[PDB]
Amino acid sequence: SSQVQLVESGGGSVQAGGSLRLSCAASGSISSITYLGWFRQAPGKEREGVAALMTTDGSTYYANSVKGRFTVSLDNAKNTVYLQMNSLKPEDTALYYCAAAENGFKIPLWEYIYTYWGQGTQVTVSA
Amino acid sequence: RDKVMSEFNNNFRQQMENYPKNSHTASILDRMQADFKCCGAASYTDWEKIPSMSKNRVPDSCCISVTVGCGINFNEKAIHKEGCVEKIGGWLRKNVENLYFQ
Ligand code: NA
Repeated sequence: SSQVQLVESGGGSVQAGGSLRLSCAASGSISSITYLGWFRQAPGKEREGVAALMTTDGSTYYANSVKGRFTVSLDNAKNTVYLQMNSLKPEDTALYYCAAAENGFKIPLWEYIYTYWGQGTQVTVSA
Repeated sequence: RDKVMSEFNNNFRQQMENYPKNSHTASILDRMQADFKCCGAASYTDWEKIPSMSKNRVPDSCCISVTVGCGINFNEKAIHKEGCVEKIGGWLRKNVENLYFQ
């Protein structure tokens, strides 16, 4: 919805084992946001949650396939959430979406709790 | 977890209370009810206890065929009779290490 806008950047194409850092700039009525999440949709697969950050307490949540490799963090001063991605694998190739959830449900990596969505940024990792 | 169940039950019910108040909450529960083909927490009859929801009014997302205003003066044969909490909850329990771990 149009009360909050999310804009991703920092995508690109890298060789396997390399790193990227996605960023998502939030604007609009963002004081309502309880989770900032990163979702990805790989070629030929459904969208899945990758990482999420709860604004309430700073807690973070990760898909098992990215734990230890990816880190989500929030720069409050810039209203920007980041996804640091290390040790990238070809299976990490996907369109990555920034999303935001308001209060309601405490299921951080499930896209059904998120109301605001960015347009996505492409991450391509070469074998 | 039974924490996953109890919380989802509590939150879904609280979100039903906020459904009339907050159009984002409404959109969230709408997509849940439509996509999982369910209505209310235990049953569609749960909406009877929600303000702005009269008797015989459910969200349009409860309708088997979702058209604008279908939930007004609804017929039982035209709605999803199963509640969302057991149906979605079992799906959440089956996908828990992909939705909740830190
Ligand atoms: Na939300």
